[PDB]
Amino acid sequence: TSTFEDVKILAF
Amino acid sequence: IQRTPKIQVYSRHPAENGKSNFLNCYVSGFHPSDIEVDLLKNGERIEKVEHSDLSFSKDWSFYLLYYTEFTPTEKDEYACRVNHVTLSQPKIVKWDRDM
Amino acid sequence: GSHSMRYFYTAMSRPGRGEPRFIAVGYVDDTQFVRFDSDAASPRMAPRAPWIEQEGPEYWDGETRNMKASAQTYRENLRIALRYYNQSEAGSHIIQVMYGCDVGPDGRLLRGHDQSAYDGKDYIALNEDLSSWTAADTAAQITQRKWEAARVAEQLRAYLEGLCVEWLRRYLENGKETLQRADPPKTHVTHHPISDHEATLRCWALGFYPAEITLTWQRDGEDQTQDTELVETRPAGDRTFQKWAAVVVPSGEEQRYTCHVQHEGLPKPLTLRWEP
Repeated sequence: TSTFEDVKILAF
Repeated sequence: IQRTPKIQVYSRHPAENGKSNFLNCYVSGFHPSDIEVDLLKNGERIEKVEHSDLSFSKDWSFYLLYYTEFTPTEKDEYACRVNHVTLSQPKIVKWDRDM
Repeated sequence: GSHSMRYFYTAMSRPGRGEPRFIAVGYVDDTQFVRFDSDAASPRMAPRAPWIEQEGPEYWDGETRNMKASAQTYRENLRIALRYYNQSEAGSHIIQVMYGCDVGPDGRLLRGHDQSAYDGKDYIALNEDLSSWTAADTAAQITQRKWEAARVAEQLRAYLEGLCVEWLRRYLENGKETLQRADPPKTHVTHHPISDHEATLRCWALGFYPAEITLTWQRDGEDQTQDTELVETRPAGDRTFQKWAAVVVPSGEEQRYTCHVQHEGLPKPLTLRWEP
């Protein structure tokens, strides 16, 4: 994808 | 914690009476993002107004463009009316053709 | 010239009024090309520039899937941030994220970005090395420890050096008529008396792209930085931008003042005067 796909790793 | 909006009111092209144009109200530098903007013609709210998608600057402050198609006359007077949580009462900025 | 791609996320909580709103926009340089809004009737990543419309269904399905996943992750991050700052569930709060890549004339990576904020203040940022983090306070240090343990920076680095640059290069090619065209400013000076012994000179720049521009006034060849009124660069609404700079001058000394304009679309810097 163009946006960053694996966004779940960015849990605070 | 909060930042009050800067407001500019201006036209897309240099104004000439009788020629079609766009009236802009650019609000920026504000935080948080909730904001109320009306475009006014002789004190009355214009209905068909569009606006850009919410975005922000490097310092995290938000900005929005509100705009509407209009044909300036020498008589008619236009303005932007803005409300924000930082504002006690709505701020009105009048359209000056030279700024 | 050089170019950049940037994605911007905003997540805003609103207790008593549903789940947090998530809005995302994408830019190449100063040109928006996509948007997503969770408050839309039917949320989808949608085109905002003509050169992106040619991407097929697999593209739009992919980006829409991502934005729903991102909405979910940052809604949870709002709840987490509440606890990290010992805050009540009555208030409204905001997380912002900006990320992307810069490439040079040859199209190779100049640098990448991944920065986040909470309620308008720096929270955590990926360092230029794309391998370490800068946390703004002890709350963000908790996130930093988690991301270090999970080697998150390695995955962002892989994205920034790879897919981000590859997509930016494709967009620049598809949109080369506009993204790779600089429009120079149209410039003029106006004069308006204030009193019998002072007048305002205002230097106008209109119709330019990209937004970056320098407008300066000089008096006898000396920059008048601390005495110039400089308005914020503003969008015309037709892709282009506008700016002006003003100085108050003593009557009869107008010809001692010159306006200097620098813009990418200009081969050489401009020097203007008031022409009565």
